[PDB]
Amino acid sequence: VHLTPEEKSAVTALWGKVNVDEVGGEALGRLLVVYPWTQRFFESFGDLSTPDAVMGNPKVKAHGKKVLGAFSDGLAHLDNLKGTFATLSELHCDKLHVDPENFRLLGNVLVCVLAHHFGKEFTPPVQAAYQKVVAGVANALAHKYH
Amino acid sequence: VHLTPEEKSAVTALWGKVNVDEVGGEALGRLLVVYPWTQRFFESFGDLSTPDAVMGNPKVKAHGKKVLGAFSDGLAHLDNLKGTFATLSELHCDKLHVDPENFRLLGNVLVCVLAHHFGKEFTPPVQAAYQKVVAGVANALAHKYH
Amino acid sequence: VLSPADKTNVKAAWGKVGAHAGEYGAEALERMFLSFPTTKTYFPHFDLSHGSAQVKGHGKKVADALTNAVAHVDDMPNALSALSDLHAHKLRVDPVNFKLLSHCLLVTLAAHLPAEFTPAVHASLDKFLASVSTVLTSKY
Amino acid sequence: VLSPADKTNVKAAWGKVGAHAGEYGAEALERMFLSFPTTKTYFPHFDLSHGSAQVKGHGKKVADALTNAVAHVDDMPNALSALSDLHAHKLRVDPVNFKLLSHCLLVTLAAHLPAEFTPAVHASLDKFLASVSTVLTSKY
Ligand code: HEM
Ligand code: HEM
Ligand code: HEM
Ligand code: HEM
Repeated sequence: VHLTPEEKSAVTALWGKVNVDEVGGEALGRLLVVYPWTQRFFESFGDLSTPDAVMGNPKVKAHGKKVLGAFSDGLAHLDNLKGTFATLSELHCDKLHVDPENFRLLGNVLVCVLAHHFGKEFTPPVQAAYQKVVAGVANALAHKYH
Repeated sequence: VHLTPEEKSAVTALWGKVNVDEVGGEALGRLLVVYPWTQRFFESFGDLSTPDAVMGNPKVKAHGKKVLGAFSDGLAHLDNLKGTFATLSELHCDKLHVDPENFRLLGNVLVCVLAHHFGKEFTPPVQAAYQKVVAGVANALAHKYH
Repeated sequence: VLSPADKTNVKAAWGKVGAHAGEYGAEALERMFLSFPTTKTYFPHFDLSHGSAQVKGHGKKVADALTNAVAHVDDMPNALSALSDLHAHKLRVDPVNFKLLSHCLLVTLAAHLPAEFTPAVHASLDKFLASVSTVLTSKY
Repeated sequence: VLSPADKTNVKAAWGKVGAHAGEYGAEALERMFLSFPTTKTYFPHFDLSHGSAQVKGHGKKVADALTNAVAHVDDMPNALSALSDLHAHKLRVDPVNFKLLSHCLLVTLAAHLPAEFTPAVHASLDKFLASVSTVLTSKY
């Protein structure tokens, strides 16, 4: 997908401020809490009975770290998200059979986490840039369904 | 998208029996009737106040003919739906701003029309083949959003 | 909000389906598994091949739930409460999947009732299935 | 089905937003138009640039509808009936678009209420906005 230079700017600048050890876990947790059917794929994670259990669950934080890893990679290759996500697409589509609508949901959750963490700095134009990004990632991740 | 030879077979064989002057209009009408917000894009068509008005509307039938035309074209180029639909994608996305979810809906409506018209011949495996097809068309038509 | 005309349309289609309902339920399931293979993940202990006695038996259950919704169309939330709990709490069924099954149910009706599947009845059925789906996803 | 805890969460967020509600409503609209440009088609007679007095005025209307839903959360279908008719019959608003606006509303709250946007309240708000959206798309 194609971001303008002003959008690439808006995106990369904010992303440099992201705590890569935290935000992934924060987004994965909210996904599990806000869209509970997603918990279906994470039963091995243990206690997920309450929001506090989810967010303080050490497996959630550790696995979230990997998830953000991929988003970071995608940010690194905006003009080739398809190649970047080929392997993850095989995993999520052919192996796990996750419905691709949840790729969109996780992207939107991440956006809410960024908004929360950056507040006023997460302006409407900055969000718009990020929306192109998470949409591009969901589409690439869903390639094996297409 | 990739159909097996058995699926290509299932698809092309049925499609040869389709009345190309009728089915397009039948599917467009149902789209307008079942998902009335789509009428938003077709106000120039005139009377759409009732299902009977929609289905007997001569503009609906004529424009449906063109719509099926494209599906036929897509059936002709399964392994390159993206190139086939480039122009239509510019039109539907950049010009008209139709939400791509309605591309999926029209495909599903077409599937219901085929089922109706072919009955028992429209078997579960045949439908599955057609589902890959209409999904491939919706994805190609939505390329300009991606 | 189903209209009085929607109610009669759905009732009429239901009536015409008659005692095939269970068999049509099984067929809708099969069409779903084949067309949308992701849905199969929810039935890992089912054999889903053609002719499966499990899919047959389950299709009747599904059909039975739908007829119960038809027969209590003015209070679906109450009629389907136990089933909505099951689908959300215990099974954790992804909301997208209700659209997939609803489509397969329409296809099945369409492939069996040529006289009844008019554009109007098609609309009424889709609304009916969307309302059932709304109830069954109301409990997450 | 909103839980008692959801109700208090939403009420609490609402309370904290306070008299900014109208201004946050305008902001949610802007975020929507910029992030999801297809939605702009519905406001062809609006100037949608930053600072537009029209978007400001409309945001208050939107906020006002939401607070009315909050204040009558146990009977949203009745409270929002006139608005549901408008959105379905007259405007013909595509159901997908309610998800887009609901997301922008969450983002806006999140960008303004750091203490309140916990995972739990986030969940409660999303459910609240989905229920409002269900009502506003119930009249096609
Ligand atoms: C933008 C969307 C997504 C991204 C970028 C993403 C990224 C990742 C990454 C990086 C991994 C680790 C891969 C590895 O261990 O080598 C993973 C694993 C996993 N993901 Fe996701 N994911 C996404 C969406 C989802 C969603 C929505 C679900 C479920 C609702 C899901 C379910 C899983 C599961 C169950 C695993 C563990 C697989 C295993 O280790 O066997 N993913 N994902
Ligand atoms: C698989 C999905 C679709 C296909 C294959 C398709 C195909 C077509 C074709 C072949 C045309 C005529 C192009 C021409 O005149 O050169 C057309 C025009 C049009 N379509 Fe579609 N269409 C699809 C989905 C939709 C949907 C869902 C909507 C609205 C809800 C829509 C709205 C329109 C409108 C308003 C026009 C007239 C444009 C104009 O002449 O200015 N399309 N489409
Ligand atoms: C029109 C919507 C639906 C209806 C009316 C329906 C109906 C039913 C009924 C009557 C049962 C048995 C209930 C019982 O034994 O107490 C059931 C169970 C079940 N349903 Fe559904 N269902 C619907 C949608 C779905 C969807 C979309 C999925 C997944 C894609 C699904 C997956 C399941 C599963 C996994 C079971 C349990 C099967 C077992 O382990 O025996 N259902 N459903
Ligand atoms: C949370 C969901 C929504 C709420 C609470 C809401 C609220 C409102 C309210 C209060 C009005 C003014 C009503 C009146 O004057 O009687 C309005 C009008 C309108 N809404 Fe919405 N709305 C929602 C979703 C949407 C969406 C998703 C769209 C389109 C993408 C939309 C498009 C419009 C349009 C085009 C008008 C008329 C504006 C005008 O011509 O003045 N609304 N809405």
